[PDB]
Amino acid sequence: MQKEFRTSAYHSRFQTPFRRRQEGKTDYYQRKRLVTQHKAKYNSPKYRLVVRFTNKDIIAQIVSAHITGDVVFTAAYAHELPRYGIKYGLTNWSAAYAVGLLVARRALQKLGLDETYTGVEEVEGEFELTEAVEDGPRPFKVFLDIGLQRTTTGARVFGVLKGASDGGLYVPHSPNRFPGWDIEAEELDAELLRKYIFGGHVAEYMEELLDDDEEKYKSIFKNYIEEEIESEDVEEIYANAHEAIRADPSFKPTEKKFTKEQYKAESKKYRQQKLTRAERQAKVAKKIAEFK
Amino acid sequence: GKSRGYRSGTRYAFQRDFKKHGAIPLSTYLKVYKVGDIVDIKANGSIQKGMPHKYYHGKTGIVYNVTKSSVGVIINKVVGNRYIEKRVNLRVEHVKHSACRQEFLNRVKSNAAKKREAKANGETVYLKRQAAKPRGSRIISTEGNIPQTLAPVAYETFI
Amino acid sequence: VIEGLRRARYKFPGQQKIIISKKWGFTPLNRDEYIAKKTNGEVIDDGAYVKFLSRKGNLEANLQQFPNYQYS
Amino acid sequence: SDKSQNVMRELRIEKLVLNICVGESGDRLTRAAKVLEQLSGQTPVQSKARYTVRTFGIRRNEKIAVHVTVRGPKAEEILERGLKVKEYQLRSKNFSATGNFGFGIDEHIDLGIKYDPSIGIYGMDFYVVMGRAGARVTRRKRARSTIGNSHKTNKEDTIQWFKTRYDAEVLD
RNA sequence: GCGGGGUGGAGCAGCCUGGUAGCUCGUCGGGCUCAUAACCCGAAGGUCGUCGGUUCAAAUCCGGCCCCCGCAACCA
RNA sequence: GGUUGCGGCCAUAUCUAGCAGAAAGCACCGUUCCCCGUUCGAUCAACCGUAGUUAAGCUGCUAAGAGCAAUACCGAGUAGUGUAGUGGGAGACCAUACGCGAAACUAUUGUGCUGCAAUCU
RNA sequence: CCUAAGGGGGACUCAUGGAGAACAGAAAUCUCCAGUAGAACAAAAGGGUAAAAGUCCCCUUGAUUUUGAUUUUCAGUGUGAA
RNA sequence: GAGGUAAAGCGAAUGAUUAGAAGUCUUGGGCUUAACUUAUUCUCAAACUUUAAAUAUGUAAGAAGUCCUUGUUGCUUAAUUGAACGUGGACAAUUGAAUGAAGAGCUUUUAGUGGGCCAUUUUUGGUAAGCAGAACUGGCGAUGCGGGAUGA
Ligand SMILES: CN[C@@H]1[C@@H](O)[C@@H](O[C@@H]2[C@@H](O)[C@H](O[C@H]3O[C@H]([C@@H](C)O)[C@@H](O)[C@H](O)[C@H]3N)[C@@H](N)C[C@H]2N)OC[C@]1(C)O
Repeated sequence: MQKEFRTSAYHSRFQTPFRRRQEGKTDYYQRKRLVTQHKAKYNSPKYRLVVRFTNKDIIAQIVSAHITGDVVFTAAYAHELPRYGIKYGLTNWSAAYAVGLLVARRALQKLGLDETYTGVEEVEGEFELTEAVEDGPRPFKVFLDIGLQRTTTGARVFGVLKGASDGGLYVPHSPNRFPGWDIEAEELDAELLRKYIFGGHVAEYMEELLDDDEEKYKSIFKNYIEEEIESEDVEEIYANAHEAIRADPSFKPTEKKFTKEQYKAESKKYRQQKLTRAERQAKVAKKIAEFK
Repeated sequence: GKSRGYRSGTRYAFQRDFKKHGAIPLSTYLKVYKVGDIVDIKANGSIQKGMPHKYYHGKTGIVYNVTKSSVGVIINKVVGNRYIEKRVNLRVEHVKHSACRQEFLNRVKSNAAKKREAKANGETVYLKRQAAKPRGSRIISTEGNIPQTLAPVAYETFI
Repeated sequence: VIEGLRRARYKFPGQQKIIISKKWGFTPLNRDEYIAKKTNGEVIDDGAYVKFLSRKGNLEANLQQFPNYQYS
Repeated sequence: SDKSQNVMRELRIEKLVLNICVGESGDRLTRAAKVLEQLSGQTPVQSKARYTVRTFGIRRNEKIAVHVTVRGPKAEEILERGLKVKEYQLRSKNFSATGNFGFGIDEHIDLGIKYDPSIGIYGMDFYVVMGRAGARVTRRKRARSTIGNSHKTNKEDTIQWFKTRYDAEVLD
């Protein structure tokens, strides 16, 4: 009764979106405004802090765009954080701060701007931008790029932002999306933000859950129990981690348990190779024969 | 009454290509233009700002000015019995590099390299291009290629 | 039919020709081509017209639609 | 495993929605909003007429209906009260092609709600939305996609699940 | 080439300036009368020439088409 | 070779219908004290990675598959067209000379390639 | 003609069809699926636009100040507009 | 580089359009009658279109160039990055396609004119016109001479 829709003309005239748009990974409107440079700043690149969250990891890359594709300047991951003394909550707000700090220190060390622009060393949760030194190189400037993630006050992407800013990178931002901002009296509760930097929210949850529902506390906080880490011991974890990141931010790659050819040979055992022309033609001849 | 508005007559010239609507690929925004570059002008109908007039659609010119989001381009326009130098401000979506110039710069490099090779060898080479010359003499073998005779064919209808 | 068309010609301005086609009916096939396609099971009736065999597309539907097809 | 017996294929309620469409505003709409708030424990939302119709006495962009979406344990509680009013008896036609279904109730005090003169008696529409784990892939912002053909709900599975799980009869 | 008209059975409003179709006569039911007219109390009856369009809303505002009645068609 | 993040070109990448998928990754997945957003912790936010699952996403393979792309002693040197003549023809039009040259049609082939970084049985 | 129908940001997706839910029906509101734009964008027509240029929410006044350069019409004068 | 005319196309989008056929009757009539759906079928478009010529059209083919080193600046970069203009050094008659060039550049001043018309081709209105209106080129006007008997 109603015309069948998926016709050959519908498919023929269909215009497919950009490949990374149909995968739902790239916002090209935002990417255009983020990437395009002043034409009178000819080959000078704009740098993006790409901050991405998975269900288990935090990805922070400093990226510049080019015709053949983006080029990574430095990258940091939350799964690197065991090396600095953080083992659990690898998607905390606080792990986000640590990864931002790591990527900032790593980039400034790659640039030679370590001793200049050491950032905020005594962290108190205040809002602060990296200021330029007199008669010196200007701070490394990067722009925050959060992809498809929503701008809500308290979100972890701005935790990576805060870590990177305190690490010495100049990242323009306003404090009104940090945990601690109050929209009525528009100022920042620096105490709440500095609590969020050092895992204070998780520490409070640990204490209250231990004192109220011990069995749920047992299931949720199993790793802290087995390592014997009470709610009193979290802030020193994050402070020691920050000190360790500041002392040695160089990238260390995993010592590969297998070389590339072993990985390749072991994965080629599992890829269905396509048929050939003759094989498909023989299948058609047979399927005709059975139909007779 | 007649109508001679700014975009009159542009029904097809300013259309996007078939199945080429929508977002501009970012390569358009990553190109770098310098004063003296030679650029082709092509209006993009989806970018209403910084558009060329229909006259400059399909014209090629010299870049003379570089601003935040656009280039200034010099075009020569026949007005009566002489050319007038025109200066048009165009956002980069409406601009593209000209490929003939890249070819010519390549030839400049090749001529220099060949001249240097000859100078190191001790001789002189010719750098001017040449038009296609008439072919020289040749011998054609008939091995497995005996001349085969053709004739005009009779008329036939097929209706 | 030739005389019938001969009479209709006088109703038109200018000149017209009456041509006998080599093809089977209103089909685009020559008479021998149509007989070959018919005896090979590659045509079926569709009212006043026919449908021809396609060697493209879903093989199962092609085989069902022309059951008498002699695959060669 | 490639098996339909897998535990991520277990059917379950996504949401029950509670519709009360009265053809006007003021007292009746307020009282219907109140009955939904009492029943559901939630504040409902009012819907507007998308265009004036004089045959219905309805007028464009005017508050007419009210509804509320309930998901979780309270959804199945309200559903089981609704089916005790329906006497655990439904028809085949009640089930949509996708695998959802619903029914209606002519009086809320039949759902164990005490009569109040301040509210009166109101009918009510139920509609339960079925689903399986992984429905997020069609809901989330990033990397949104569709659902595999096997993982889709349908009328057949929804009816079988309903009869087995509620000990109820579905009349063809 | 223009101009007006087209709305209950009849003759007319309402258009303008969108949101309700009003008037007189007529028709139908009951009454008064021996009966009829007059008179008295009640009731029906125009989707607005027609096909579209716009508008949240068309008798109305915006075009095409159909019927009716008219004005202009001059200088040799 | 697999996978992820950010991409370039933007269907050889799309679409339908089946099937398969080790390792890691990704994912679904658990919870609601805290920042936050909702009629609804569904989406958005946050917390745990702890209880589970490859079922779905994702990846690959299959289809005389649709679409798309490419090719050609395919059609066709056809249609059209620049130049020429005191060429032909009542004319509409047509041929010839020196040049350019389609589309539909037909048949066959293919079905993403790739940059930077990280990681993996 | 418009204090938004101007500016910025955000979230969402439109016409239409199919299948379902008391009164409820062709048309009320509620649900899911399909949906390349078949909608919408003040007004003619053409062009343009889908994580938007459409719909809805939040904040606003860049519809401001100074005076040059340029494009169209063109005498390369004026006006209008950009 | 640009273009959307000619041609082409419509079992490709929009719009127009002839004929059956198989379904659907859950949708309205009288086994039908129309509608609907599917695969087909005949024919079209100045104000339709995926495709798409020929002719015509933009630009380049160096000395005001190329390469090396490093000067200026209040602009620009995270920068010792660039941008623009340079010093010093090198590359010589093939200084970077063809053919031509009673030479190239520059200025002032002023006449007449501002009714046109014809031909091939493209083309609009009109039944058409030695009619009316456009496009490119050549002409007549302004021009005799040989030919077309005669004739812008
Ligand atoms: C193939 N396209 C052709 C195009 O080339 C051109 O054809 C001309 C043709 O018309 C000329 O012919 C024309 O001119 C002559 C004479 C006055 O020169 C007349 O006698 C003739 O009637 C006239 N049609 C002919 N002499 C040369 C072709 N190239 O014009 C006609 C056309 C059909 O468009």
